[PDB]
Amino acid sequence: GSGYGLGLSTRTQVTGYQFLARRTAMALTRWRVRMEIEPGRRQTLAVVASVSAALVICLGALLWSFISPSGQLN
Amino acid sequence: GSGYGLGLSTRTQVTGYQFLARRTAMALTRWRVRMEIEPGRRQTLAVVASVSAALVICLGALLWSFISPSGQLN
Amino acid sequence: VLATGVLGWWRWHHNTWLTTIYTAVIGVLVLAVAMLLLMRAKTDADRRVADIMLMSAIMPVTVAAAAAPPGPVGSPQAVLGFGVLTVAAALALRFTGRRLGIYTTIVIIGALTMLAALARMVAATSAVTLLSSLLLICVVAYHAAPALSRRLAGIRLPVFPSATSRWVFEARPDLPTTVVVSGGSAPVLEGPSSVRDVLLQAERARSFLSGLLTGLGVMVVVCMTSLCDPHTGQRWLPLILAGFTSGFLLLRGRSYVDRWQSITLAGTAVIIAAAVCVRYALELSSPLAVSIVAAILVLLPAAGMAAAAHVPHTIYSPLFRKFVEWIEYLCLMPIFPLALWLMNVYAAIRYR
Amino acid sequence: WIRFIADTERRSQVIEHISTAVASDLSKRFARIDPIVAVQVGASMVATGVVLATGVLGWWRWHHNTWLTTIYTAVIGVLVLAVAMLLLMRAKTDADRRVAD
Amino acid sequence: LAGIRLPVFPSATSRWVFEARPDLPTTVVVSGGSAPVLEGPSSVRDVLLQA
Amino acid sequence: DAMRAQFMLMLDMLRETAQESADSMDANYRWFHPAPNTLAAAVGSPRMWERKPDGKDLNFGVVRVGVGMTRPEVTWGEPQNMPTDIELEPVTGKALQEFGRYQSVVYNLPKMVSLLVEPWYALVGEREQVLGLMRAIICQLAFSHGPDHVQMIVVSSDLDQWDWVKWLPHFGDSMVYTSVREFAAEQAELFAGRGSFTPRHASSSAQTPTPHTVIIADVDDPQWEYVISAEGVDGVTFFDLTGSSMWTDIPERKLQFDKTGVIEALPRDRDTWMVIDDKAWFFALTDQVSIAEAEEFAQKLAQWRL
Repeated sequence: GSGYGLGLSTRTQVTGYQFLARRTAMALTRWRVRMEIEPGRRQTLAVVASVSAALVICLGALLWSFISPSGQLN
Repeated sequence: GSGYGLGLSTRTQVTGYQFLARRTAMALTRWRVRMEIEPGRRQTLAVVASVSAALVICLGALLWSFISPSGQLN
Repeated sequence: VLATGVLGWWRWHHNTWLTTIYTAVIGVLVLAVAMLLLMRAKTDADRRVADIMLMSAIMPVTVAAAAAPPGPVGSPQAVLGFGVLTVAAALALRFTGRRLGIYTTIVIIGALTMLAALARMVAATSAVTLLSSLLLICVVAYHAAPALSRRLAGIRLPVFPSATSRWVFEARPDLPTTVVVSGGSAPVLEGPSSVRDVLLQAERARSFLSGLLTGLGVMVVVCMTSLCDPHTGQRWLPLILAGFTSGFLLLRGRSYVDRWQSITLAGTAVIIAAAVCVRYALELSSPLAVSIVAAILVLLPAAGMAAAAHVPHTIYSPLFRKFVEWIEYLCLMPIFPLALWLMNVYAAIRYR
Repeated sequence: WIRFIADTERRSQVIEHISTAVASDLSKRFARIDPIVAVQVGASMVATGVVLATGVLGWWRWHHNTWLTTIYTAVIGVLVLAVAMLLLMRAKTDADRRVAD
Repeated sequence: LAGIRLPVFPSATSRWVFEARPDLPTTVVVSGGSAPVLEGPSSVRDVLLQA
Repeated sequence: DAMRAQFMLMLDMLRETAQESADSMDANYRWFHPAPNTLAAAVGSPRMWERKPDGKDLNFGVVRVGVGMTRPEVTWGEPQNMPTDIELEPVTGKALQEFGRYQSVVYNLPKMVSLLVEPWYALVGEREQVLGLMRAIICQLAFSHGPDHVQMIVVSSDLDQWDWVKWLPHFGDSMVYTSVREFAAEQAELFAGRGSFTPRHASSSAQTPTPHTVIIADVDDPQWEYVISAEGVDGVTFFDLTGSSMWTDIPERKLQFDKTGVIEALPRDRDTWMVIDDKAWFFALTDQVSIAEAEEFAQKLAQWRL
C-alpha cells in the first residue's frame, strides 16, 4: 500500500500534520472547527514560557555560586 | 447569539471599541466630533509619563539601598 | 469489599500471613464466578451484571499482592499493590472494551502512585519533594489530555503525496456495508466502512477524555492539600501556590463545552480551596482561625452562584472580554518558578 | 392496541474529512452546558458550603463554652433563610423551584 | 453611569442584511389632549433622555 | 496556516450546498417509488393507479427493484490553473481528491428497472431469491398501473407457488400455464401475430398501444427458442426464473445474486438506461415479500374497479 511504513518525509509534510492535529484537537473539546482564534497554541506556549523562566532563574543561581562559594572559611 | 457573556475577542475588535469610546467622550465634553486634533489621548499620555518618571526614581532608590545598605532610627 | 476491609485492618495491626493467604482464595472465587458470567452473558442486562462482578474481583487481587511482603507495612507493599492494580485495570479494559471511563481513572492514579512510592523506596526523598513533582506532572498532563485521548481512541491522520500521482475524480466509489438485526433479519445497507468507524471512534474518544480529567482531578486535590501546612515555616509560600493552581483550572473550563466535563473542571477548582480551609482550621485551632475559615467557606460559593445567574444575560465590552482571557496565561506562568522554590532547588544550587 | 407505524427508510449521510465529521456527530448525541444548569450547580455548591461551616463551628463548642457558636450560626441561618424566602416569592417555573428548594 | 450603550460587535459569524424589515414605531399620550401621537423607534427616543 | 485554514472552511460550505440538493432527491424519488411493504396501506389513497403513458410522464414502465448507489444531480466544474503534480501542497491535495471521490455519489437510494429497455431479464440464483424479487416486481406494477395499461402471464409447473396470483385483476382476460406446448396453443396464437422487440423512451411511449404484457417463464422448456431466437416482440417482456442457457447467453440481460442477496449486473445510465461498461459490478440490495404478504396485498387491491 501507500502511507504505511517508515518511508521518507519532508519538512512541508511535518507542518501539514501539525495543522491537522491542532484542528482535530479542538473538535473534541469545543465541537466546532471555525478556529476564529487558536487557543491551543497560546495555552501550550504559556507552559513553555513558564519552564523557560524556571531555567533562566536556576542558571542565575549557578552564576552566583562561582562569585561567592561556601568553602571560603577562616 | 447576540454578544452576551464572556466570549473571546480579537485585536481588531479591541481597538475598534476603544475608538468609539474616545469619540463619545469628546462628544460629552466639546459637543463636536470633527476631531482635527485628539486632545483626549494627549492629556492621558502626560499622566503616563508622570507615573513612569516616579517609578524610575523608586527603582533607583531601591537599588541604592542594596549597593550600600544602612538603617533608620525606630 | 467489606471483607477485604476488615482483613486489611487486621494486616495493618498484625504481621501474620493470614490476610494475603486468606484473601487470595476469596479473589480467585469471585473471579471464577465472573469468568462464567461473562461467557454465559448475552443480553445488555447480563453485561451489567457481569461487569459489576468483574470490577469487584480486582480489589481482593490488588490487596492480596500488596500484603505479600513481610514485616512492617510500608514502601514496597504500596509499589506491589498499585502496580498490579494498574496492570489489572488496563488488562480488564483492553479485552472488555466496555466501561472505558471508570477503568481509565483507576489506571492513572495507580501509575502515578506507583512512580511516587518507587522513588521513596529507591531513594530517601522527602514527601515535600515527592508531592511537588506530582503536581507539575499533572499540570502538563492537562495540556496533553486532548491529544493523548486521540491516540487511545484510534483516530488516524493520513498524509502522503497523493501516491506520487495526479488526481482521479471518477474513481470507482467504495462498496457500502450491509447490516442486519437479530429480530429484523432483513438486511439494510448504511454506507462506506471508512466513514462508519468515525461515528464510532468519536463516541469512544469522549469517554477516554472524561476519565483522564477525573483521574487528574483527584491527584491535584490530594497533592495540594498535603503540601500546604499550618505549622511549617513560611506558611504563605505553599498557600499562594494553591491559589494560582485553582485559578488556572477554574478558567480552563470554558474550553470544554460538555456538561459533565465542564462541571468536573469547575468542581475541581472549588473543592481544592474548601479542602485546604478545613485542614487549616482543625490543626492549630483558635478563635480567629475558626472565625475566618467559617466566613471564606460560605462567601466563596455564594459569589459563584451570584455570577452564574447574572453573566448569561449581560453585555460586556471587548476590552473586558480580552482582559479575562489574559488571566489564564498569567496564572499558568508562576507554577514552575514557585514549585522549585518550595523544593529549595535554587538554594540547593546557590550553595551547590 | 391497533396502530399506524410510519416508514423508516431515508438516505444516508457521509462526511469524509475526519475533523469536521467528529464535530458534527459529537454535537447531536450529547448535551452541552447551559445557563439553566449553571444556576442549579451554583445553588448546590452553597448548600454544601454552609453544612461544612456549621460542622467546624460545632467542633469548637464541643471543647469551648463561649457564645461564639450560637451567635455566628444564628446570623448565617437568618441570612440563608432570608434569601430562600425572597426566592420563593420570585420563582415562576419548576426550574426556579428546584433552585429555591 | 448614565447607561450609554456602545454598539455590540457581530463576532465575525454572519453576513450583513442590508434591509431587514424596519423597526416598529412607538406611540405617546397626553391626558388633556387625549389624542395620541407617534414619534419614533424606542432605541432612538431613549438617547435624548440619556444625554 | 491561515491560507490552509481558510481553504478548508470554504470547502465545507460547498459540502452543505451539496447535502441540501441531496435531500431534495431523497424526498422526490421516494414519493414516486415507495418500498413494497408500505403499498398495502396506500391502496385507498389517490396515489394508486396514478401513472400515465402520455409522453410527459417519464416514470411510466419503470419498476423499483431495491436499494443502492446513484449519481447525484450536481454538476462539478473542474478547478482552474491546476498546479503541476510536483507543485501540489500535501494537506489540500488529499482534501480535494477525497472530496471528489465521496461527494460524487449518494448512498441508499431506490434502484429501478425499465420494461421498455430489454426483451428479457434473466434471474440467476437460488429459488427463494428469484421468486422473492418477482413477487415484489408484480405488486409494484400492480399498485402504480391500472389494468387498462398492464396485463400479466405466468408459465410454471410449481403451481403451489403461483396460487396467490388468483386475486390480482391484471391477470384477467376479456391464466397460468403448465408448459410451453399449452402456452403456445392459447397465448402465442395472439402474440406471435406481430412485431419484434425495439427499445423505447418516454416520448415514444405516447405511440405504443396501451396494454403492455409481462410474461413469467418457470418451465425450462426448449420450445421457447421460436420467439427467443426471433428476438421477441414489441409490447412484451419475459422474466426467466429458471436460468436456462437460451436466456442466459446475454450479460446485458443477466442479473446475478450473491450469497448475501446482493445483485450484480452491468452498469446502466440513469437518464438513458444504456450500458456503460462490459464488466458486471454491484447493483442493488434485493427487496422481497413472502407468499402470505403477496396474497394479503392482492386481496386489498381486489376490492376496487374502474
